[PDB]
This record gives sequence, C-alpha cells and structure tokens, in this order.
Amino acid sequence: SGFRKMAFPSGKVEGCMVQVTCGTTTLNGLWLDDVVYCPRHVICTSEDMLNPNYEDLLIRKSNHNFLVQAGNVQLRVIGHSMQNCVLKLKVDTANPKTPKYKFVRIQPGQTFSVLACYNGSPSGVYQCAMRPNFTIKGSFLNGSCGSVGFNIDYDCVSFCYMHHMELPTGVHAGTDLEGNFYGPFVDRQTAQAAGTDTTITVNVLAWLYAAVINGDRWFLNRFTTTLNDFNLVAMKYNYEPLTQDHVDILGPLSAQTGIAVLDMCASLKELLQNGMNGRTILGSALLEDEFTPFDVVRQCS
Amino acid sequence: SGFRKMAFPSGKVEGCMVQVTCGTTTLNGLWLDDVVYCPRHVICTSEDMLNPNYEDLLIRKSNHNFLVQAGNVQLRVIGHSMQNCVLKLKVDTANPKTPKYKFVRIQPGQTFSVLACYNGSPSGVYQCAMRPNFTIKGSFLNGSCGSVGFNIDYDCVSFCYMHHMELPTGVHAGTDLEGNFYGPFVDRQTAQAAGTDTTITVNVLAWLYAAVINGDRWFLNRFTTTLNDFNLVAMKYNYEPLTQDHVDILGPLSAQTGIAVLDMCASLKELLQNGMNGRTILGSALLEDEFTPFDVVRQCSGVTF
Ligand SMILES: CN(C)CC(=O)NC[C@@]1(C(=O)Nc2cncc3ccccc23)CCOc2ccc(Cl)cc21
Ligand SMILES: CN(C)CC(=O)NC[C@@]1(C(=O)Nc2cncc3ccccc23)CCOc2ccc(Cl)cc21
Repeated sequence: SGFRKMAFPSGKVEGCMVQVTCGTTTLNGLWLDDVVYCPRHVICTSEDMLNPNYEDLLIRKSNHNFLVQAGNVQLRVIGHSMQNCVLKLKVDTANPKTPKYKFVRIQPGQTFSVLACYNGSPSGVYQCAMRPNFTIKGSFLNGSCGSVGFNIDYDCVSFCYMHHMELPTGVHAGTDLEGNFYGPFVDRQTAQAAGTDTTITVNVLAWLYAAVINGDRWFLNRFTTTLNDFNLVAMKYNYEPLTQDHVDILGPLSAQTGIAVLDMCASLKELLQNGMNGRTILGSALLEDEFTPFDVVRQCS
Repeated sequence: SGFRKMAFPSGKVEGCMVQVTCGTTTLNGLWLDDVVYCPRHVICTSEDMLNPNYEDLLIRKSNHNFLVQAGNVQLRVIGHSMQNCVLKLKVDTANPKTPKYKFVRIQPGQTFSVLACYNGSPSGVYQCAMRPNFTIKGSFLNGSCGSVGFNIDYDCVSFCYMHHMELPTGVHAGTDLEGNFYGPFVDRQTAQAAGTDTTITVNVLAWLYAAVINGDRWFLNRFTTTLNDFNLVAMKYNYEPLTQDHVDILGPLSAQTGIAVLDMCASLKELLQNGMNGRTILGSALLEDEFTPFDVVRQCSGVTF
C-alpha cells in the first residue's frame, strides 16, 4: 500500500555523469561507451547566445578545447561532432560503467526520472513528466545543463531527455539524446515562451485508479459519460483531450478495479465541478497528472 | 527554478542490495563489508509471526538455511546473529561496492530517501519523512521488507531505516540499522496501529521559505508572532511544537529571504486559520511537511554527491 511519486534508482546513470568544460562554460555530459553527449550550447560565449551559428563555432574548436572530467580523471577528447542540438565528444576511454541503454524520444504525458547534476556530480533524483506544452517542470539551477531524464526497463536505461534551458516562467526545455528539442524551442536566448499548459487527463485517470486500488473511493459516482461529453467538459478545465488510445490504455486498470473508463471519466468530471471539499486523494488536495497508466500498474502490482 | 521532492542519488546503496531467502520467505538484505543485514522476521513461518520467539527460531537455523544472492551470484553465509529486530548474516565475501557509511538513528521530522527493492533488486527511489508518530508514508508491496532509508553527507551514506512492515492504515513501520524500531511497534502479526499524526511544523516553514525563494509570496503578511503564541495556535491544528532549535535551523533561510522565522510563523498561522482560498504554494493546495530546512538549502543551492 501507499502511493508515492517514485523515481527509478539512479545508479546506472550516476556512473555516466561527467563534467564538460569549454572555455569558461562548465556543464554536464553523459558518458556512454567512448562518447560524451552534452548540450551543444557549451561552445557558446556571451556574444553567441542570441544567434549562435553552431556549425561555425564548432568548426573553430579543437579536441583539446574540450575538458572532460570523470571523477578526478581527465578524459582525452579525440573527436567532436554535432547531432542536432547535442554535441558528441569522442573520448579515448570507453566508460566501464556504461549500462545497457537505448535513446528513446517520449511523447507528452510520459514520465521519467531526472538525475540533476552540477559539475558532473549527481545532486538529486526526482520524477517528472513531459508536459503537453513540451516543457518539464524540473528543479534546475545554473550549471544543471546536460542533466538527463531516463526510465529503466529491467536493466536497460532508456535516455529520453537532456536538459538545455530554463524558460522565463521557470519551466524547462530540452532535447532527446539525438539533440532534437521537445517542443518549439531553440537553443538561443531569443524570446521564447512555453505555450499554455494543460493537465494530462489520461494520467489523472490512472491516478484515480491508483487511489481506488489503495482503498480511496469517495469520489466515485453512479454516472458514466460518452467520450465526447467528457472531452467537452474536460477542455473547459484546460485538460487534454482523452483519446480512444487513452481509453484502451486504461483497460487493465479498469478491469482490475471493476470501474469502466467512462465511469471513472464521470468521477473526474464531478471532481472538476466540485473540487475536493477538504478531502484528499492519495494524500493530495489536487488532481495529480504525473503518473502514467504504466507507472500506476508498476507501482501497485 | 523549480522545487521537487528530490531523493539522494541511490547508486551507493544499489550496489549493497541483495536477496535473502529463508525457507519460503524472500526479502531484501543490505550487504556492507562481510555482513548482510535484513529484518529478523525472515526466519518466521505463518504460525511463528503470530507470537515469535526469535532467539528460539534463530538457534534452530544453520548458515546453509539462508540463501543470499548478490546479482546472479550466491554468497556463502558463514555466521548469523541477531541485533534487536535485525538479522546479521556474516558472509565469506566483503562487498567490493561497500561505500563509506554510518548507521544513524533519525528523529521524527527528518527526511530520507528510500530505495524500494524486491528480490534484492532496486525498483525505485523516493523521498519521505519520519512522521511524528514514527511511521513513514511509504510505497511498498509484499517483498519490499529489508528495503532501506538513507541520507548522503559528502560521499558518506548514513543508513537510517530498514523496512519491516505495513500497518492496517497503509503506513509503514521499520527500524534503524541496529534493529531498533521507530515508534511503539513490534515485529509480530498482532493488532498494532499508528498513533494520531501531526504536521512537521519546522518542515512546513522550510517549504514556505522554498516557495519564497521560487517567487511565491502571496501568503506573506506584515505580521509577526511570539514563539509561545505560535505554539498555542500550532497545538490547535495538530502541528508539532516549534522549538528555539527549529527557529535557529531556519536562520539561514530567514537571512536569505529577509523574512524572520516568527514573521513566517505569522504567515503559517494565517494559512491555518483561513486556508489557501483556492490558491496553491509550489503547485500544492496543502502545506507540505516532508522537506527539512537542510533539504531546502541543499536543493535551492545545488549541493552534489
Ligand atoms: C554560459 N552561457 C554562455 C551559456 C549557458 O549556459 N546558458 C544557459 C541558459 C539556461 O537556460 N540555463 C539554465 C538552465 N536550467 C536552469 C537554470 C536556472 C537558472 C538560470 C539558468 C538556468 C541561460 C541563458 O539562456 C539560455 C538560452 C538558451 C539556452 Cl539553450 C540555455 C540558456
Ligand atoms: C507472514 N510472514 C511470514 C511473511 C510476511 O509477509 N511478513 C511481512 C508482513 C508485512 O507487513 N509485509 C508488508 C510490508 N510492506 C508492505 C506490504 C504491502 C502489502 C502486504 C504486505 C506488506 C506481512 C503482514 O504481517 C506482518 C506483521 C509484522 C511484520 Cl514485522 C511483517 C508483516
């Protein structure tokens, strides 16, 4: 019993964190096999932040301009290349702690663990989700760039995020491990803003199923709803549309609790209309949307 | 920016998790140097748990009855002893991944990271607080026993908790690494209940300071209060008493934000008597009490391990 926001154990990623220094800039790198991945903005100066020409800046760099430190050991850079917004520094040593890994690009609503790092040293691990507006609500200070987001499948680390920047509202933007930004963001200091964020409806429903599995039933009602009527209501509360894919995804939790998805949707509509009235669900006074249907099943069963 | 419930990096503890099997029971063990620590209830059967005489049950066990597995490698048990509610299995191999460590007993209100394990394999890490009623609001399924709670100070792991059981309300009970239970709990299948819990006041204040550091100031007011008047109001809402020690520990956050501790106490008093009024603090509609003043400073300044 109990339901917590739970991150994956970070050990497999900790053994991959290194410090990358280029001139006066120091950030984090991910050392896998003989390659160190890091945000390409590490090559930028104060004059190259508004409109950097990364191809032009990178061509002017030599391998010895990149200082890579793994623990108290300096790694030797023997090559450098850019893949989208990620810099790939070929090093002369394969990381002996390289876990079984994959690079995966995730979709909004997906969750992942973040290992926040400074100077190539892990500071903390937390859980978050890719917001529908493609930002993440992280906890990151200056120097956290290059910190990664991941999930673990048995003994395989799926890297899904690398931190690049903080937007004016305090939310965070980054890329997958192929350097493709999530969202319409660019690695420039040009005015950028996160779009209006919405609540991840399928995740709220999964969390209501987690509450039922944990014995919390006060919010259930005798009603059901059509999928279209639910979306019409949910949209008015800035909730993401619930698709038939989402309804299908919730099938196993629906079977386990005996509450049809559209029956749970009617409970969610009622919660949106009434609020909680001094009550809580799984220790929260707000509807939680950073647990996926997969997270709920994993944590409960 | 941002404020998250953040656990310590779990790597140093992951390299210590092993699976301990005794008869039909399988749970987790903590392998440090040449000793595997685990809950002594691993030696119990269904009948035993009802009224166990652990000295009597343990004397009947031989070293070969305990199957210890570290990864896909079986460790050899060469001795066994009991220290309070923890079983200590001496093994022939010292854990090469043993970090710098200490065993520490924490106080209620102190937070720690839990590495939840099943079959000696880490499944997740979460941060929690030792409740004033000595339970933890954890997330554990059957097989999680032996999972540990820890903090990190520089490169030293301080082990503070080992999971033993789940109470009828779904909250959790366990011991320090010396086998002493936190709270009035015993390791037996008998009627036990968590006492009425209270809110960790010093932690709520620390979290209000974290909200201010992050730009959330709506709850601040022009008022201050005496420590005694605040404690009188705190008693009413089932909040823990705020001591002068707590006021002192909040000193650095008070200096950083420019809000005296008793000034923040007057904000907390108003939040208690009047509520949030539809507003949230750090994305929460409830006052969060599972961040200590040290956690807030560590997160808002970026301390690394
Ligand atoms: C040193 N400087 C030349 C480069 C640099 O490190 N820039 C990093 C920077 C950025 O967003 N950094 C940060 C990241 N996460 C959390 C933060 C919390 C507080 C302050 C900064 C934070 C700052 C300037 O705005 C941009 C704009 C585009 C991009 Cl991709 C990055 C950035
Ligand atoms: C029965 N026994 C030989 C094996 C066993 O399962 N013992 C463990 C047990 C216990 O509390 N287990 C659990 C721990 N954490 C989370 C759980 C979630 C769901 C179900 C069980 C959970 C079972 C119940 O009763 C007691 C009572 C005293 C103590 Cl110290 C332990 C136990």
